[PDB]
Amino acid sequence: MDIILGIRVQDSVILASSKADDKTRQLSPHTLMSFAGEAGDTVQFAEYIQANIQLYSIREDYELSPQAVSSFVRQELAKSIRSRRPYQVNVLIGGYDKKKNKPELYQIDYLGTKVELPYGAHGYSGFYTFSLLDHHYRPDMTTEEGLDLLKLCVQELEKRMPMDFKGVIVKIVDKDGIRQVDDF
Amino acid sequence: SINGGIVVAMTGKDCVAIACDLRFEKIFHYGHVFLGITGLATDVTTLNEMFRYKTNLYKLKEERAIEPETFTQLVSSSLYERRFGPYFVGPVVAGINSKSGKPFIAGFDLIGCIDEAKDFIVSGTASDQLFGMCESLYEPNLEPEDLFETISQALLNAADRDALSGWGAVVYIIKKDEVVKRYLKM
Amino acid sequence: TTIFSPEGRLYQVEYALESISHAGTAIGIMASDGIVLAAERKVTSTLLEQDTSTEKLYKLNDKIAVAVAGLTADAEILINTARIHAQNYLKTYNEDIPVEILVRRLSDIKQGYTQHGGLRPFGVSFIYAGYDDRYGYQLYTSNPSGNYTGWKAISVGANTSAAQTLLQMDYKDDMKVDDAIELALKTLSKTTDSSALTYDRLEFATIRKGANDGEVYQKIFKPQEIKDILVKTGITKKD
Amino acid sequence: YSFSLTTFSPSGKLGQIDYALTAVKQGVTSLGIKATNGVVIATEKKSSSPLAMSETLSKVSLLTPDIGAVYSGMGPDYRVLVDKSRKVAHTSYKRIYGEYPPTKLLVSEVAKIMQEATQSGGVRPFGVSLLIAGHDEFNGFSLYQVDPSGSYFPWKATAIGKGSVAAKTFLEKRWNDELELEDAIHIALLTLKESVEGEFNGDTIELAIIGDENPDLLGYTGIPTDKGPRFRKLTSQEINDRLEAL
Amino acid sequence: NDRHPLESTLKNWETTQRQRQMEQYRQIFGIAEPMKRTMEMEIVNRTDFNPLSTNGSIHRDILLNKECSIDWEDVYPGDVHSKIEKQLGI
Amino acid sequence: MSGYDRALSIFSPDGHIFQVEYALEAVKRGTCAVGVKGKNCVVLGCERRSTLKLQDTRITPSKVSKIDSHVVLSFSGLNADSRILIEKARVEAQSHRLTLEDPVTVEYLTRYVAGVQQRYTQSGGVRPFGVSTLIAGFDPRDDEPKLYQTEPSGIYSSWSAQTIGRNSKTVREFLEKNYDRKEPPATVEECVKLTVRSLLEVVQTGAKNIEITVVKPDSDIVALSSEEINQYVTQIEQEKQEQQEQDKK
Amino acid sequence: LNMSDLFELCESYYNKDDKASMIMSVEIVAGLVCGSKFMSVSDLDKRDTFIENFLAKCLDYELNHDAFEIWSTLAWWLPAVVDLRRSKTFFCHFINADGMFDRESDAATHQTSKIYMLRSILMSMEFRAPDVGKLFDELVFDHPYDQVRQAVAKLLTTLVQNQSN
Repeated sequence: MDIILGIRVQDSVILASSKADDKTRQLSPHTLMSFAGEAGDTVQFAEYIQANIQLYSIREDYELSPQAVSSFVRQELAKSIRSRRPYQVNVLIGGYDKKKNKPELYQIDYLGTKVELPYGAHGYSGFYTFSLLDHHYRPDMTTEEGLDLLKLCVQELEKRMPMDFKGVIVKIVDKDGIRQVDDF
Repeated sequence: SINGGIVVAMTGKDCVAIACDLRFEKIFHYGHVFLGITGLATDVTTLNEMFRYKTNLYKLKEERAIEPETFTQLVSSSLYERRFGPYFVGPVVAGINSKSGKPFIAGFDLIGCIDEAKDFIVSGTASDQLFGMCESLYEPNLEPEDLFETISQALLNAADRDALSGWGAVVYIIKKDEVVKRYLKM
Repeated sequence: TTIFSPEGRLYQVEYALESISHAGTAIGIMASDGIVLAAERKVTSTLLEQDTSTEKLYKLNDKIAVAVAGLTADAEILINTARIHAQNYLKTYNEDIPVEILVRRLSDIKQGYTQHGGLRPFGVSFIYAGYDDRYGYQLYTSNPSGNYTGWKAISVGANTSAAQTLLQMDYKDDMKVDDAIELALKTLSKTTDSSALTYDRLEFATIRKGANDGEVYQKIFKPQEIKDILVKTGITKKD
Repeated sequence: YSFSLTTFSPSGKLGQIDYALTAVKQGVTSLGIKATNGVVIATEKKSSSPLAMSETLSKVSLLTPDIGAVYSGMGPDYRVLVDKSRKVAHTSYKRIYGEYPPTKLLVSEVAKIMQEATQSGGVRPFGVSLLIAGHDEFNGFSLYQVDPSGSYFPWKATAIGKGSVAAKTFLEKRWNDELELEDAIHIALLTLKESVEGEFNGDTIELAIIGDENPDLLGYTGIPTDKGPRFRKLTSQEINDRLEAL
Repeated sequence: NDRHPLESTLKNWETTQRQRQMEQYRQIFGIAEPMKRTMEMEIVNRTDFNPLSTNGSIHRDILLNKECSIDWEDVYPGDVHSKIEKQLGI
Repeated sequence: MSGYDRALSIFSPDGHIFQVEYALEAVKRGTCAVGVKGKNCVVLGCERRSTLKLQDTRITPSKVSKIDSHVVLSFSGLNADSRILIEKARVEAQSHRLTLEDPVTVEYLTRYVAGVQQRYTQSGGVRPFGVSTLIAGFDPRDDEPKLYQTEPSGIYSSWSAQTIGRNSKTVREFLEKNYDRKEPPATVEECVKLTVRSLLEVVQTGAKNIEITVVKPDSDIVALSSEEINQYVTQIEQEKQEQQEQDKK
Repeated sequence: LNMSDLFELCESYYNKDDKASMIMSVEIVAGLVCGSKFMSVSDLDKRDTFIENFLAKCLDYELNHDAFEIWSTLAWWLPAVVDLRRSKTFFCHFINADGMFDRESDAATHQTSKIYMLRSILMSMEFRAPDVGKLFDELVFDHPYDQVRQAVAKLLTTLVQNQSN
């Protein structure tokens, strides 16, 4: 399975990740990454990223912007491919920029391709999520509208793939940092 | 994120131009020198990081900005370094000699062979539709406003006329003491 | 040879500190809206090229500058290492380097040259200056030991003590960059070994904001701009 | 392991480098002058015997086609720095930028080589001071001095070696900001005429200029883009003709 | 493997060419010549440590006969405590 | 190994008067650093030298340094060295988790620190560090406070209260009278009050000079501000006036 | 100026939080006691009652370490330059300072400062010290605190030395 979904809202980022380890790492008090791919390389790459951002946060007594963690993640993803055949990896970074009060969302491919997004997905999806998102998506969408859009999006994914994916874990980054939210 | 895309470059009387596909510009700048890169988006961004680094260090070490022809030798010698596994790109440098005032455009293969056409340059997949349009519309020694007109109509005409709702183009028009970035939509 | 004196003190660091205590004076002042750096330059040579672009004052990146007391040969090795680290941070994080991360970076290299007995320490004291979003305008000092400290106003090199006393009585927390221009010029004219201050003996710079909200700008002053702040301030060696 | 050389003396001095400036102060004088449209560097050739052929002992050296060098001090230390300086110009800058480095970037790299010899066990600092002179499109004409410390300085004019204080006093007295290259050549020939240990003629004197481009010396035609060497080493007949105008 | 044919050859080229030269000097001039040349290189390498400079050494280019020759390795090159505790042993 | 013990007069072997003894002299000249355990916390406290009038307080480093979310280090002796010693410990702990799926144990953060200090003693004309440290915190999945001291020689020891640097005799004397190992301070407030009383006897002027960090189980690390330690200092000074006026004569 | 204009300057500079401001206050105290050879009998009384209240406010409660350095410097330096009998309340504050030998006092560092300030005064006068025979009945040699027990031993030393000529 290994699906990741994203529905950033007016004052949050909502990361939905497949139920199985979460495969989504708290990088800081206001940053999540979600990742999908070849299960050995991605889990170990995510822990390398987490240990480097935890080391920065301890060494500074400070937060690292959702941009700076994302460009660090792309630079280390690209630097890990300069002696290697590309491993299947996709990264979906969502965080809250506490020096500008904006939620932010980024996608990184296996080649190291940053894109700054309204919404995103990987791993187990086609145009059915992207069409359903683009019809309903709004710049000022509320967190409750976002959770309903994510429920529509998970329902569309469930209807097209009736096997058991055991639901998904949803997590929110906002002013109050990481909240794990129960949804079904 | 879209891989490939096109860049176009063109000379006028004391001015240059760099058109490109939007819908993340392909076209970066390092002071008065502009670099449109087509190809894999990861290599476009890795080259932006690499040339930003090299050119900031140049400005620091040398007390002046990197000129268009010097930047051409730097991009080709940097790209050549990657000889056995290159950057999947078509770079297009542009810029107006700050000490001469002469227009400059050049472009390269993935390991840095220098084209230096005095009229126009193309890069990206399906170049040769635009190469015909650009050879049809170009004339020597234009003013900046006509130079904008010829490059923008080249982009529009060679554009996929079936998907013009997905369109968007950035045209940098570059002059001696002035740069104007026009975004352009239909 | 990096061995302790019986008091637990390092002879080489003390001798490097004696060397910088001769090495020309530099003042830095942190206004509410910008930083000022100024340095006094012993031009005993007529044929030395004044209007050379740097000697005492240097850029480390687009928002960080330094003043040097000490050996310029030693300083330029550290300055290049700091420039490489600033661009390697910008390349990694896509963001401009925070001033604390870079000032202490040069304080960690300078401590290493004090511990291993094959290396002499660096005879240099730096008064760093810069802006970042994490803090704002920051003024730091670092010395041959690898110690570093945060200041609102500081002097290094020769005549430190007279300069610190003059800073202390005139400095205000709410002053503007043009008040710090005036203060740093006054302080140097009230501290100088040379009979009066003039534009070639003086290296100057500022870290202001300008008119446009995203800007921070580091004018390292050319001699003609320094002549204007000299004639405006009342130091005014004018026809 | 009690291993370094050039450690600090209690008065805040480096000591070994001070002794290295006494070796420089003993060499045959060299000097340099910057003019409005060119530069001059000059020195005397001291023969170990009159059977020696001093067409072999060049003292004034081409670093790049627009940059020259000369020394005072130990000539062996100067043959080894000049060949590293040439290698540096090609490997660090020409092979990345397709153009030669300025005279501030090559002087920094020479000085970095001399600094590394002060801060080492196992090695003494250099016994040479180098005058490096040149041209660049954006800096224009320049002259610099580099000492055993790795300190470098931009100069309008300078001298180094035995006769250097009397040379530097003559250079202060004669230098003005409107000199041209024929004027600076005359001042440099006058200055060596006071510092000369032996005979004064075109065979004992070394003299080079960085001036206009000389398209004759490029040795191939067809490429105006390539202007041709600014650095030219005066022929022994030109030196004797100018020494007839003295 | 998927790894470029030339990679392992060019990685070890500098070492291989000197190791091959020392064996020719052993053969043509006897064991004294590479014993002399390896001890000169040992004095030059071992007495020339400076944590901030990695750009070779002037006397090593004289010893190696590289004083007027450029490779791509000289135009395209590629912590002070970590250097210190490698130079002295940890 | 020192003083008046001397057979047929004397002569020196390889022995006591040595680089490590002069590093111990550097440590004693650095500001006073103290730590005390409690029933379910540990508090580390330091002397600032009284800041100069032109010094910048908002960016001035907190003297007590967090090595990881559950470990805190403070020092006396050379600041530059402690900065190089904290960097090694911080990366050592972050690397611990990355390779052991386990946060670093306080006892492994003390054996490593003293361990690296010991290697700069052993040989090489590389000098030992002029630094002595308190290392304090909790292990993961535990509620026992830990507190270690390390010395320039690479010797280390566990304490329920300790002091290092300037004037530390007088502080250790006060702690031996006020810290009872059967009934330690039962609450964080009393633990902090004991460290403020302990430091108030040795600091230059008062509330300016003290600064404290409280470590608690489950990564609850908490620096106290100037305003919070001013209300502790004021409460202790109130009790001095109360004790004096409660004289009976 | 009055004398009281110099009693308000001394008060204004006494600032427990700034060592150099605090020094200038103790230099004005030193000046008031040294200037005594020039003072009239009413200015003497004003100075003595000011000094009494000022010393009591500075020293009888809440002494900090930097204040103890400055007062211990005055206690050594002042008897060596002026006779402490020129001012009734100065030598009296130190010789009669209360709770300076109370075994139950947990204020052991404060009590130690009092003993060392008095010792410095008696060392600086030596064989000219007044009749301090009351001190021999007051000494503890039984204090619980190590610090107060070592200021008593160093004080008995100077009391035996003052008798020994």
